[PDB]
Amino acid sequence: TYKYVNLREPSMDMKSVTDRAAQTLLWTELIRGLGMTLSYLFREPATINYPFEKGPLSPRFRGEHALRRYPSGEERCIACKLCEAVCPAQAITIEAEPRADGSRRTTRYDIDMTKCIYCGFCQEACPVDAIVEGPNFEFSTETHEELLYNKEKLLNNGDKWEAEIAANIQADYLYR
Amino acid sequence: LHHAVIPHGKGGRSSVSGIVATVFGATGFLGRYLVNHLGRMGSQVIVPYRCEPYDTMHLRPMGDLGQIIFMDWNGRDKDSIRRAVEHSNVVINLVGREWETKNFDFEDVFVKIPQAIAQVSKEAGVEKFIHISHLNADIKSSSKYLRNKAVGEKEVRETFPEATIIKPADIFGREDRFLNYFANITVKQPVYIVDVTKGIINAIKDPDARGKTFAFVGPNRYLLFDLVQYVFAVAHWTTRDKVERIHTTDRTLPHLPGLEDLGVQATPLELKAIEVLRRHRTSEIEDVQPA
Amino acid sequence: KKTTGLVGLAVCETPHERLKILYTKILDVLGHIPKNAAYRKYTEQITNEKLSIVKAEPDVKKLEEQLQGGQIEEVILQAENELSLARKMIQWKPWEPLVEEPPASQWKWPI
Amino acid sequence: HPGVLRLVMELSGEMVRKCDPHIGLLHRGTEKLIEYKTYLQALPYFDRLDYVSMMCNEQAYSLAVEKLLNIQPPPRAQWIRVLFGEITRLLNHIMAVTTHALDIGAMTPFFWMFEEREKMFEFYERVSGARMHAAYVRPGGVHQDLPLGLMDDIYEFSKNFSLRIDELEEMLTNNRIWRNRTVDIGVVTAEDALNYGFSGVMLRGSGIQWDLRKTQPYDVYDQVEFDVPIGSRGDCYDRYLCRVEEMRQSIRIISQCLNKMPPGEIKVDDAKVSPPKRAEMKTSMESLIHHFKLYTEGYQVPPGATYTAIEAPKGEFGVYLVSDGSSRPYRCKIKAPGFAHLAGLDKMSKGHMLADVVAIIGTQDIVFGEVDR
Amino acid sequence: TQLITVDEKLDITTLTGVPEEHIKTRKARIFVPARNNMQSGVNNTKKWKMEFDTRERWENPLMGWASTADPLSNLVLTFSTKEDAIAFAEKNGWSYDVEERKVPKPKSKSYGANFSWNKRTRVSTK
Amino acid sequence: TRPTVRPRNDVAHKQLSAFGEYVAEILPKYVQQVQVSCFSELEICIHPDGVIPVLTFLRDHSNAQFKSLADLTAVDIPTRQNRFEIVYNLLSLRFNSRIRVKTYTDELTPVESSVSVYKAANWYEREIWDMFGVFFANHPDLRRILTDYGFEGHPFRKDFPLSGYVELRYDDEVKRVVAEPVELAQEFRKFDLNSPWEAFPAYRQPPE
Amino acid sequence: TSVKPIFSRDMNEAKRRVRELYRAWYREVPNTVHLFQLDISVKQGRDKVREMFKKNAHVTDPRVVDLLVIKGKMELEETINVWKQRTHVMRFFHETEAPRPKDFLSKFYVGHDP
Amino acid sequence: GVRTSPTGEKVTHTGQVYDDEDYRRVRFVGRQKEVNENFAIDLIAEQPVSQVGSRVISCDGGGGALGHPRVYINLDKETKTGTCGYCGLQFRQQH
Amino acid sequence: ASATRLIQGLRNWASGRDLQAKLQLRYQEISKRTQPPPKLPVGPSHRLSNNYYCARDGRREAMPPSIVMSSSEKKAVSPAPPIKRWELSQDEPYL
Amino acid sequence: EDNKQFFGRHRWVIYTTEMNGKNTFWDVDGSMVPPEWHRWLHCMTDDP
Ligand SMILES: NC(=O)C1=CN([C@@H]2O[C@H](COP(=O)(O)OP(=O)(O)OC[C@H]3O[C@@H](n4cnc5c(N)ncnc54)[C@H](OP(=O)(O)O)[C@@H]3O)[C@@H](O)[C@H]2O)C=CC1
Ligand code: SF4
Ligand code: SF4
Ligand SMILES: [Zn+2]
Repeated sequence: TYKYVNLREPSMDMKSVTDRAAQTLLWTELIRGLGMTLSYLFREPATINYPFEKGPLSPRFRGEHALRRYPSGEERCIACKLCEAVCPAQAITIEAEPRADGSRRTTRYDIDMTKCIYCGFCQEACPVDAIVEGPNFEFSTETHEELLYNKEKLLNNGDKWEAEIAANIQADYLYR
Repeated sequence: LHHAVIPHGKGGRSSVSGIVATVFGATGFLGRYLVNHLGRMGSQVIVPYRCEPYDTMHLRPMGDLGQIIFMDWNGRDKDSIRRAVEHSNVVINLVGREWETKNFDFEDVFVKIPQAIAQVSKEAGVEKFIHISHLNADIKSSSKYLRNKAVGEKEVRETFPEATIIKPADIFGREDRFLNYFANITVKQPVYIVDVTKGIINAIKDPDARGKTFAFVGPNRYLLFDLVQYVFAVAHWTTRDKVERIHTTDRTLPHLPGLEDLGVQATPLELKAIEVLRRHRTSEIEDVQPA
Repeated sequence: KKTTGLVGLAVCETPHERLKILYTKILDVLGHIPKNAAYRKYTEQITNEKLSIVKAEPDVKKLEEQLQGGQIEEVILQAENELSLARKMIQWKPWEPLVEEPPASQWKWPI
Repeated sequence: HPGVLRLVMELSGEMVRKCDPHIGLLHRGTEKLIEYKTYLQALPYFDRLDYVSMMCNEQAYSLAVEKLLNIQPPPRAQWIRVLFGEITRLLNHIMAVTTHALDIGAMTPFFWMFEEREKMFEFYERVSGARMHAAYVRPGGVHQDLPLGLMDDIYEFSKNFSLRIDELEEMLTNNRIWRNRTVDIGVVTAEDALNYGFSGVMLRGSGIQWDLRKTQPYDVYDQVEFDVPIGSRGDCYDRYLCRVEEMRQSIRIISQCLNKMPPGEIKVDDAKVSPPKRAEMKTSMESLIHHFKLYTEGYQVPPGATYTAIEAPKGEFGVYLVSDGSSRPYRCKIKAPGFAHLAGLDKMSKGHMLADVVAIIGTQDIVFGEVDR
Repeated sequence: TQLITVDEKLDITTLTGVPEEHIKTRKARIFVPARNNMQSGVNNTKKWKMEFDTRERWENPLMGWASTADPLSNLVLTFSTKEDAIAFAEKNGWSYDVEERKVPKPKSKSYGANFSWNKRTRVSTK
Repeated sequence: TRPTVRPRNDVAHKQLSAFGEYVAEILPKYVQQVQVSCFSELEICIHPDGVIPVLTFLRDHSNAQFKSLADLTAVDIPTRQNRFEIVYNLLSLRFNSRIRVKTYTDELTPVESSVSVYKAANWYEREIWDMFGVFFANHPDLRRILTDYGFEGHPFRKDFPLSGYVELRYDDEVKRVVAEPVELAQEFRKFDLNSPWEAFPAYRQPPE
Repeated sequence: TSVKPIFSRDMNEAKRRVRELYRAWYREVPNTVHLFQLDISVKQGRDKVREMFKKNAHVTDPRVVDLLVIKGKMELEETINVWKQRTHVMRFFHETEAPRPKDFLSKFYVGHDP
Repeated sequence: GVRTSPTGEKVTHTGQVYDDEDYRRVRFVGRQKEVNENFAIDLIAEQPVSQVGSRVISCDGGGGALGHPRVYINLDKETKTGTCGYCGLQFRQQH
Repeated sequence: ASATRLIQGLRNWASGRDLQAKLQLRYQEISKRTQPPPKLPVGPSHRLSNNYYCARDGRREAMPPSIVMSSSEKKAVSPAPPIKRWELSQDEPYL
Repeated sequence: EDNKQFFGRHRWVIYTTEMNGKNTFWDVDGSMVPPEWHRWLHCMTDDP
């Protein structure tokens, strides 16, 4: 089925040609466009004041790159390197010593916020849900030094909130 | 010694060279091009600026990711200097203005500043303290600038005596003082900026050339008036204290070596003047060569 | 008919004799080529069956709905293109046997 | 700035002789980077070669891999994929119209329809969470299904947007001066439209009837009903109007897709292609092993070459896959309608002046992301 | 059709445009990759791969990354024979090292022969 | 074998089989292979001589129109004496069927200005020439598209690494943009994910 | 076996085409180096041009020399137009040291450079 | 909860702290070495050792399909008692 | 709402599509969040007692492509029968 | 939180001054907010 456009000519009836000539010589449909944009003048504007009203989001937004931990416990990461194995921009750098008490751990867990493309493949891939995208998007960094995160930056970033990520993981242990 | 002072691989742009240079001032001309040669070497420039963040912003991406570091300092205190040279390999002293101000003049900068920073550098354990001086700065008359730099040479020889006193000639480059002074309107040997700063970086990375003072020579050494002829042939703040400084003394000092003894090849005035002398509108190369 | 849909293709008023002279020239220029290839058999079969579909049909709409590859003058265009290949395929020797084989270790895929 | 391109025109004045569109300015090495990466880890490269078709490129890549891998995806996956395909088609046509307007002058309809585009970005936010690059279409059906409280919101949007697009045709569309600006220019002979490799909206405008959705239904497009508009002359006025009535047909397809939606299943039930769900992962063993080595090793793909294409709103967006029997794609290559349209720039603008040349660049949806490959 | 050429060596090395340091300084190595002997699976055999020699890797002094001045230190080329390996390696103009495809020993060991009467082939445990 | 499996439809397999046999009969001269894949698109493997007669035949002939041209890439593999593959792709507007005409070549043998028979092939030919170096003979105008001008090396080859050899920055000595040998900050940790045990036993090549 | 030749028949027309191409680069240098206003003498530019011709002198095939004729022809066309800017024309040189002499000992001090 | 270096500043959970012959102290001029103020090794012995009167027991991480996947651990020794590799918390059997 | 009657008549007059009804400033149409927790269906798997993977052996169906070549007749068929010419769509045709 | 205007103008913070030795009567920041109100304010939930 094809419903095509413009197979029609302006018919040569005298009223048709004088109405089209009145459109020409009297600018009528132009003034109709003026009336359209004035109808949008008198509307109420659809803006939001930013620094007092932040914009809406989802529970499934992808944010901040924090490390979590157990409920009053140890670091939920294990250094199992999956997040580097699926990180497409390869911004994850992991080096893993085992600690003193026999359990396996890290030395160095680094993200390049310059390099990260914010997919959450590490979110879909961390087998214990340690590294989780956060809610917020406010870095605005003055330096190119600060945008290379280390393990203590990520753990302090996880210290800056849990109850947010608690509500998000409670909203997303069902779909993902 | 401890690691990471060893260099690695090639040089420049995350090719780690083995020197850590604490450079004073350098928001002006010659310190900026020296920072550029150190970033081309791929080193760690510790620079204190005492200014607005905008000028050090315009020199900021010269070095690599985090190899530069910026910090405050001043010409009056000492704790900021010691906080600057906490962990330094080498340090070069380049500070000095051609005009007097309200709070700071030619005196007590060349008389105060190298004493204190040389003192705390000798305390905090640096090597290769390189202090600049003007060429032929003596106790000769009509030049407060030259006599203050001569007293500065005497003081740098005094405290931390194993210091590299250098004396480059009247430099010309991309942002020259006196050439641009000619743009808005007795032999003399000027020497181009990259010869000087290549000599500086070669003398800072080629040890056994340390403690012995070095002098730079312009490879023309002709009259001022023929140079005015050439610069207006190619080009179609005015205090006369400067004009006494540029008329007073122009001679050689054979008491010490120069360019080709250091490992650095000179470049004459003509080619570099073809480089920098733009602004014809919106070649007559004379070079009469007086001795 | 009135002002067909495609832009550069102006309308036609003589379908019949145009297609007849085009297909007779098809059969002649194919008559230059010997039957040493099966190409002559295939092209002769399709062209004569198409022309013999056209002959015993006088109509216009039935001539379009019966003769495939519509609508009307695109068939004429395509036939002119086939006569262009007929002229170009006197030359170039498509019927000749093969040019030399590859080194033959090639076309299995998984390298 | 008048995308970003080098234009080297040569002219008799207020007029023309001939030009050279130099592009390569936005070259990124995408094919080489895919030659070193795996399938899943390089799906975002297809998501952001073109950036407007944030789901149609996903659908084309996923059908390339599913066509190579012998997997028929489940029905609810197909319907969600078709729904997001029509939505992204709507967003792509509305960008083409509005950046044509902002190129021509014409300030205010850009901002009306970018309010609309902010709402549809908000629907992508609720679905994946990403603002724009919702990658989200894993090969083997769509992962992470749409949450509760969405479809009636799409229904509300559908009503209000049909009103807003009627109002947009009120604003533009038989205006005296926009017709006066662009009717005379850009005629394309349909025979030359076939031979110059023009595809998509160009074949809509010049004559000949063609649409991949009507010809080769690669998905559940056969079970929904619409009618594609055709242009009557080569005049880009017709091309513009064809884009508008394709938008209105996109609204019809979304209406029927909300009408006949089955509550079947998210993904395929083939754990050797897609990762398992998180509950069976954290409980049982084979799900964990498939999870772990599926993300690391990457699922093997049988060797062979394939080619596919969809009607992206530019045109026949094609991908050619070459796979050594491995976990990497060996070489992929992209048929870009933007590149093919950019080739015929001299033949669109051989006898017209430079402001209309910029109007001819604007009347075809170039982005110069996809035009680079 | 029986045109110009005579069989000479090939000179693509002037056509690739890489500088002379990487023309002549490095040396290739052509081998079948050994079976990853913590596993025993022989699918990763049967391809003649080309690699290059290595150079230094220093610490990134800011993050502790492996940074290097080595563009070609991420190469491997998978082949199916040795003649074409040598032909391509000299066709691009560099020296090279060829190794052996060391096949496993052909054995014939069996259960009853492990369970003999007098012989010392006696597993003593199963 | 029925649910969640993309079904074949062997009627189209038979129709394209008969068409391929038709093509092999009517052009006996330049045909080495006419293969049909199970997902039913035609592939025809071609000696690099009669490519222009093949295209002038398969643009026309009223039994198979194929006006529609698509991708061309000479997908580079080593291990063969002829490294490169010109992969023409064609679709008929009238017939809804996709054929691929793959002819072979090595690093010096050209094709002979195929732009004169498909007008879309102009920037495609110039693209393949710039990215690979596969010279195309008697073409009207060859230039460089999709590279830098000062760049050279034909980067889509396998010998060209993932990074390059030149790298730009801005130096303040001569106050311009200059190039350097490339100096990474991270390794690009290359992974060997070639795990054994033969996930596809249908394609087992024979040994010596 | 045999090869379809590209342009020439033996090494002689290859030498003739490259000769003519060098004539074209000779008449290309001074007008363009005035037009872009670089900082290099015409002697230095021409001598590094003929140095670049000295770089590939030992090539023994007609095909490769024809392909270099194509290379130099394309580069000469896009420099005789005003496309390739000051950056690329200066990028033909080396104003980034790289001073490294071929002394064994000077390469031995800062090492791992065989 | 940090120790103190021979330089005097804060060491981390890993003993990585610098020396006087370094210079990343001089890149720490005026900006904080952001140390973790809550070490994980110190937060293991603080937990109550659960003493389950079964033999071989499960471990999840406190919540179905959250935390780590299940692991079933043995409790046969009486001097080197139980420890999950994931949960990192001890177990005994006490009748 | 929050507008007087005169400008309400202006917004109805200056564009006759009744702005008061459908105005894209939604007030309480916005859905309540915190949905009750869902379950998820599984289609043609997890049904026990039969579900052999070799039955739905999807991947291993990759046959190699069948080849015809290296090196009276009711024939000369097209690759497909001719595609049917389309229809004037009854939902407002033209014309 | 209003229940009268449209969506996105439901909810708003109003910041105060001098909260970390800052004198922030002027120049208010993003993320001066505690995280539970950051959950509330983006309408990730309809509940305070
Ligand atoms: N003929 C000549 O004058 C020649 C001079 N030189 C030397 O080059 C060096 C650099 O000078 P140049 O590049 O020409 O330009 P500048 O005069 O701008 O460099 C001097 C630097 O020291 C800073 N400075 C000056 N006075 C003070 C002060 N009282 N307190 C703190 N900082 C101060 C300057 O300003 P700020 O802090 O605002 O950045 C600037 O950064 C000088 O030491 C000069 O002796 C070398 C060759 C020739
Ligand atoms: S995937 Fe998770 S547990 Fe594994 S290394 Fe990454 S953050 Fe750690
Ligand atoms: S979000 Fe993507 S790019 Fe970022 S760390 Fe995770 S996988 Fe890597
Ligand atoms: Zn546990």
